[PDB]
Amino acid sequence: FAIDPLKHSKLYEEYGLYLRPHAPTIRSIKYASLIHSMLAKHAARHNGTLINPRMYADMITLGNTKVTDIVTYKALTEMSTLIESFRLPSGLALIIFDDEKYQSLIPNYINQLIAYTQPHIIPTWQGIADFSDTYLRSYFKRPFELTASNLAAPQKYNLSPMTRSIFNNTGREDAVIRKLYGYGEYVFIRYEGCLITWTGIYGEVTMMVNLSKRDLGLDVGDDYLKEYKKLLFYGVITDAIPSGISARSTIMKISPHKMMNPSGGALAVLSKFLEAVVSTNVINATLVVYAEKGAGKTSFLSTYAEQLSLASGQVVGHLSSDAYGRWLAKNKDVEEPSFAYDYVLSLDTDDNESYYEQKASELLISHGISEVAQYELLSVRKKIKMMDEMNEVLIAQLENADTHSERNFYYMVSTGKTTPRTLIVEGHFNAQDATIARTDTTVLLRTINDTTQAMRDRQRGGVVQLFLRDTYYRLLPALHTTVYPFEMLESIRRWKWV
Amino acid sequence: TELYNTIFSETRKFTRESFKEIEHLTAKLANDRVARHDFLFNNSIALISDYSGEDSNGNQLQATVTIPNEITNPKEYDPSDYPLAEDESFFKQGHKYDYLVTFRAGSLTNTYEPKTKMYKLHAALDKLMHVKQRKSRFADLWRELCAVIASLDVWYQTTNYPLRTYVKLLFHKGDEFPFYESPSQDKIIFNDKSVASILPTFVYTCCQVGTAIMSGILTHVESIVAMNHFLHCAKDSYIDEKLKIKGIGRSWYQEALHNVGRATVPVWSQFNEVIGHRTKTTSEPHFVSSTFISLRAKRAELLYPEFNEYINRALRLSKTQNDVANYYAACRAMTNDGTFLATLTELSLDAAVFPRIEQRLVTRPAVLMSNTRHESLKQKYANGVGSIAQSYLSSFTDEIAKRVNGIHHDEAWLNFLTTSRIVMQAVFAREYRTPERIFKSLKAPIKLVERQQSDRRQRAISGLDNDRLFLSFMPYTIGKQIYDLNDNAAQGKQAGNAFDIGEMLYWTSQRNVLLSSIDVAGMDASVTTNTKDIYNTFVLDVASKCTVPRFGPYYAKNMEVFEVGKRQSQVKYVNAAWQACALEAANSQTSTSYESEIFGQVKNAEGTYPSGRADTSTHHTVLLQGLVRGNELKRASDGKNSCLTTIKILGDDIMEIFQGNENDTHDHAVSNASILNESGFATTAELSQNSIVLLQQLVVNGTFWGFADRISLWTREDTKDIGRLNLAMMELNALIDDLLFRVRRPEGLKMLGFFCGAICLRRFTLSVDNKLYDSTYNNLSKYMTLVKYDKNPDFDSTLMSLILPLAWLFMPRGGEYPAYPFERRDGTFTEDESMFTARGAYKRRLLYDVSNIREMIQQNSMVLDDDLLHEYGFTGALLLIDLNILDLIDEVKKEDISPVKVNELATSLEQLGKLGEREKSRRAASDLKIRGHALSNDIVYGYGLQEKIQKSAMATKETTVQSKRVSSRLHEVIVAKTRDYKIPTMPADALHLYEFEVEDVTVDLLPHAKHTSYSNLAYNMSFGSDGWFAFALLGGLDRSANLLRLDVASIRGNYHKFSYDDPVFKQGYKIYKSDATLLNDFFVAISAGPKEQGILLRAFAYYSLYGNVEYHYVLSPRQLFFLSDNPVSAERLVRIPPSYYVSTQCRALYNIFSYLHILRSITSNQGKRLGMVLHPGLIAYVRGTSQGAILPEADN
Ligand SMILES: C[n+]1cn([C@@H]2O[C@H](COP(=O)(O)OP(=O)(O)OP(=O)(O)OC[C@H]3O[C@@H](n4cnc5c(N)ncnc54)[C@H](O)[C@@H]3O)[C@@H](O)[C@H]2O)c2nc(N)[nH]c(=O)c21
Repeated sequence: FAIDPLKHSKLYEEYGLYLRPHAPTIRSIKYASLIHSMLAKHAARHNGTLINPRMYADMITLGNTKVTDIVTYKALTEMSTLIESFRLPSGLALIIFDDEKYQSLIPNYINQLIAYTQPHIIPTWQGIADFSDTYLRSYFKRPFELTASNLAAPQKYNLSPMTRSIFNNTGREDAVIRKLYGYGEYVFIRYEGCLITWTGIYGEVTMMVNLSKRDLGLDVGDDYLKEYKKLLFYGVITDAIPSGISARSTIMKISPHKMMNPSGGALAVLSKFLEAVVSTNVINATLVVYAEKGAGKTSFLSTYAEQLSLASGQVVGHLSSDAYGRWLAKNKDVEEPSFAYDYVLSLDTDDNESYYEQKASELLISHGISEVAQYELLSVRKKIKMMDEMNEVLIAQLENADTHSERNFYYMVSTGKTTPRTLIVEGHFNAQDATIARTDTTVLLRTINDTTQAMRDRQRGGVVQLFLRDTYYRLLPALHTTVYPFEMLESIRRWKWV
Repeated sequence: TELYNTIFSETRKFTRESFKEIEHLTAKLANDRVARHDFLFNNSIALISDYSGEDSNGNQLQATVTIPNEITNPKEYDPSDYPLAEDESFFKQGHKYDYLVTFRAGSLTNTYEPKTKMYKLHAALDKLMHVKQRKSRFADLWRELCAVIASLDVWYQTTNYPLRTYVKLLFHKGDEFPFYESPSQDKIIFNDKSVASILPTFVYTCCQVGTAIMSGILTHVESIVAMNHFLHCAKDSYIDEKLKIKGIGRSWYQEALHNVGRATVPVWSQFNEVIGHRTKTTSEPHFVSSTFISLRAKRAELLYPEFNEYINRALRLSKTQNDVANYYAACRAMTNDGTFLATLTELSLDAAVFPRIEQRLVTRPAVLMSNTRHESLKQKYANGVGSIAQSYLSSFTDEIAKRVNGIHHDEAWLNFLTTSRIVMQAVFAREYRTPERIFKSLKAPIKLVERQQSDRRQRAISGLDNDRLFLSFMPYTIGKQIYDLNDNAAQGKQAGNAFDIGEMLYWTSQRNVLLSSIDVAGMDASVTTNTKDIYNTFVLDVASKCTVPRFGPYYAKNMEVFEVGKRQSQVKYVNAAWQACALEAANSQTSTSYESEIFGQVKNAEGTYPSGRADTSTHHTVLLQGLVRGNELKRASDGKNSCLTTIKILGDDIMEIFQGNENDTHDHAVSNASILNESGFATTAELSQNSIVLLQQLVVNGTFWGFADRISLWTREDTKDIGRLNLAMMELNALIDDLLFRVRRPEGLKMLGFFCGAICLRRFTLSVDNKLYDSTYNNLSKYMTLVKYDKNPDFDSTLMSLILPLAWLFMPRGGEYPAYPFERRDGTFTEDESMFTARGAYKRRLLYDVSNIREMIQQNSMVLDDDLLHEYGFTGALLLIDLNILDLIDEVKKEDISPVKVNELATSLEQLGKLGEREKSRRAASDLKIRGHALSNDIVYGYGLQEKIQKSAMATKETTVQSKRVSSRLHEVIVAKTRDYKIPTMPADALHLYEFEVEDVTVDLLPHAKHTSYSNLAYNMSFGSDGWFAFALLGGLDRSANLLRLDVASIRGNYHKFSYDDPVFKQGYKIYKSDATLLNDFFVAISAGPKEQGILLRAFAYYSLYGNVEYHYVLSPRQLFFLSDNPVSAERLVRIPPSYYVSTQCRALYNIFSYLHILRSITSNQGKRLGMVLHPGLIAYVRGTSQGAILPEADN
């Protein structure tokens, strides 16, 4: 293996792979642990680098090479007597998981060997490495799933403490099962997340949640609107968008599952934002958050601002995605408007109608489209023909810098006296990049929502909402860093404050 | 006593008295600043209010000297000229002034306490007005003004000319100068605080205007018009008005050359030859004539009315294309003062690198395959400009993937890390095999690099990084493969000749041709995130067919994949390049952050990425060629004709040539304009029938209208103004040779460069120890004039000033520069050296030419005439060279011959390419250093780029005063030389002993003397001039030689002619004599091609027999732009008498002698044939050596 299973066993406990007790496949993991200790000693002796790594790669992985001045070949003869004392018929293949967290914890003396090695890559379906592999069937314990129908004494099956590990998928307590059904000697795997299979418009949809099954208070058959905020904060749909998740989806199956690891690049960009939040050398720190129209993004970002304000000590501002439109629908005729932040935020209410929504509704009426069924029945050429006419009313605001331009709006809100220092600005599409603020970091957001289903299921706006969604999709590629809400919350939990 | 009454002023010749007189006067002006103040600001000078004279084509003009009140009595500093935002986090959004405003200099005072916002702003503005104006090339700005007005005095023989009245009325404040620059404090120190803040720039402006008078572009009345324009522009902000006026003041030549009617122009072939002339019509089409209304209306509103009257005069009085060219050169000099444009870099940051949205929004392609993070893996356009560009760009993917599969990318990145091993492999395995490297590259910022340039704003360009460049190293490697597959990009090496523009000399000679040229320098701000997605589709299409196992930290592996129509995730085998290009496409940040003194870290709006580097110049090349060739495919797909011939995406230009029917060419031009309007650029192509526009060049009907304002003789950008006389004199020679076909009169350039070198480049300071001071002065004072300074008892050594003899400018190994007629003992004068003369060892012939070769042949002498040379100071000059006191120049600094290239796409792709070859030369140099035979670093191939990479990552002060310490060893060297110094003659000086006698028979001219006689190929070669007659005698150029030198230069990056005094040759000959088994390693280390290895191996065997025998001469390709490089064209011009064929077998050497002499004496050649006269010592030296030893470069 790339990471030593005997020293770093608690890492391998999290993938569900527990060690068989210590058979020619049991002495080999002791042999690999001795090789890891010898490599670590020889690497730390010479400034953290192996001196002749191609020979180490041959001697470990292939096992064909025997070596018989003081710096150079003494360590190689010390390695050769160790490997020759194993009497193996062949070498030991280097084994790497497909997990990015695993690939970022591999030691440097193994990274110096990976260049000269044909490594074995183990795929991970849901983050958990599959148990069907040779090396994981031979070295680690094999799990056994208890369900409601499968639950019996261990003597009904052929199960031993030395071979199998128990996966308690019954919905009952582990000590209850362990005392009442005779599992006192078997080791249970611990999964700290959740895996929900929902019904859908299009089929069966899965969902991974980073909450425990006791914290996430859902059972089989529960409605999607129950605990929707916790699901929205900590959930990821593992199916291809568009998925059939709607407000009337019910639960088919809940299981405990491995908690998702947040992506290192998303955390890199969010930490890059939190550096400008902390440092006194930056006067204004600004985050730009892109998402589709209908991802439920203000309900997350309005609490992201609260958590950032609590963990930072400073005051964090938050403009919604419709702030400029709700400002302009009032102030398009005013010769000298007000750019006060508490005036913009007071216009930012939801019962105010946007300028883009008014112009889009007049456009949809000009084609005689007034019903969601009428818009769904159009052709792709007709839809693109209408979106090319909405682009003509979107360029008029982005095109210059006048007293009502979008650049001027976000300029006079960002550079104001009474405005907060650290602002979180939402956007709709990538062409607003020049227009919105002067921020080094800009992200794209994904939540557990089919936006074309939410803008179809809602009953207030309907056609205008879905049409602006499709236009903003057509103008918003996924060309900035994709961030999930649990990654944005985990960034604040991981950053060290003061 | 004054310069306009000298014997040199009235006769322009160097006699015994006229040399010492001008030497004493220029040594007076070069040293004492009372002399400079009294020279510029004298009381016996009448001022000029009204003046009258001819314009540039001979018509009489009337002008009036007008200096406005707002520069004489300046306003006080208005602090609302530089407003801030309400948060005071940056300047105000729309602020009019990015440059200095014209205000009273003593008004900018900061009363504010330190560590304040306003204190930092006023310190930065004080830095703007005292620090950024200090940009002078050679010396003090007052010395540079004295050299200009000195050469104007000596040329025009009067003091009554209107530029001197501008100098007096602007800078005559009091009894001392109103300001001076200090080299210690690196800033201008104002003496008179009631002066305007813009006059240090007007010193440079008056220098450039006087250069334009001496150059023959402007006359004295046009000088008044130009200075009135510049003084009108200097209210309230000078450079803002210049940038607002600049192009509109120049675009009138279209209508001016329309109103000519017909013109007779030469016709060029495909092979760089004038093949005839042709009476064509220059009357523009209707869609070109429709722009004249808006151009008239914009000029009549915006321009200064006297300059507008001059332009309307040029419209109505110009009769021929030559007249239009003369008026265009005048109006181009009236709108450009040559200075570099510099600000506070956060004033110009907004208008330099802020993004903008133009004309339309670019949409997305349909994602057909995605990552599990829904990052696009492959994708496709539905309709529009994305589909149009991919209809041409998708025909290359399966061919590019073959060339990407063949190369090892981990090796390529190791080559990048090494050239910009086991230690580096350990660094690579530690840093670049981890997913932490991706995270560092997404976390770290991008720093902002800017570059100053003349007549254009400060350009933001992207610099080289280790982390951000690692993300885009693979899309660069993919996108750089189209250069070997198309014709559309011009990335090749630049010859510097008229060979280099010979393609558009061909297309403007042809019939029924429409010409386009798009000014595309502002494209990198208009490029958006959705605009980059056009190129992302092409890169992902190549990467989906490519197969690389590992580009660390990426593997080829079974990856879960969402597709279209599939409700669940599929699994495919996605490889390392298509993980890397997908990750770099999905994670994009284009903002550049600058860290300012006023505001801290100032960041940009996300969107625009600057266009300096190779990875983002490939994007800008591929996208433009894809759009314009896919439009050509779409026209055939719609049924219309396609009349486009060539597209050359240059460094800052797209050049189309359309040939066909007028309706066809107009429709294809309008469609290519509308598609660039569609893709998000607001660019207006300049359509013309007969002229075609670039930077630094203008080709009008097979002619060359060169831009002389873009060569600044007086300012710099690098601020490396040190007292290094050899580097400064080489730079002066390079600039004078660069102006040489852009000037209308090179005889003005010779006098102006002469007085620049005689005043600005004359004094040289060295520090002597105290005990040897007077004994050093008494030794060196026999040959030179020195100035002793005060002896300070508190230190160990004292300075003393060494001003050079004036003859030092004309010397072979010292400063080398074309001379004037020196007077022999017989009263005859040596021939006046042209601008076409060769440097190098050919400058040693002057020592024998003053010593009367015609007497040396008759009397059979070969020694020298030492008394004339000690009279003129040549002995002191050559002793100054032999003491080696002056500063040396590396081969790397010699390779910066400072030659403006035609395209900068080549300079963009120069830095990051050819990594394996530069690594191979590094391995050769290091592993040859281990074996005992070490090479100097200037000869090794990759060091010239490595030094420029690692230099610009330092912020150290490169400005330190240059002092030469004359210790006891250098003292005893002086004592050994000066007690018995006479001129040494090497035995290979016998090649300089030859004579040309004037025969009584005229010579037939070439048949293209008739074709180039109607409308001029350049400004200097008007009919009857020296350049035209040199082209009529020696018709250039040799295409088969220029292709050979470009094929040779495509290995080494630069071409140099072979010499035996080359350090490359000297170290190669040491290795050849000691250990010949290392010649292969040496030839790899210098990166020699298989022809240069043959030349070097012949030269080693010739040198072992004979020594340094070669007849060496140096001609620049810029110096000989239309003329020939092959000396066989001078064979028909000189008659060899038949008694030399009996003795010697060196014909091609005699052709070189004739070639160099005719280029030297083209100023007085009327057309008679010559007669070669050879010295008997020359014949006896020749017949003891093979000719191949003399000319090892040539193949006999
Ligand atoms: C006046 N002047 C001088 N030069 C040239 O200047 C050269 C020497 O310069 P200077 O000797 O003439 O100037 P000056 O004596 O006035 O220097 P000064 O004392 O005023 O400088 C003091 C400044 O240095 C600052 N400073 C310097 N060092 C320190 C330090 N450790 N600590 C604190 N402050 C410091 C001080 O704050 C103060 O501002 C001479 O070789 C001369 O050709 C001129 N050239 C032209 N063409 N026209 C001129 O008018 C002219």
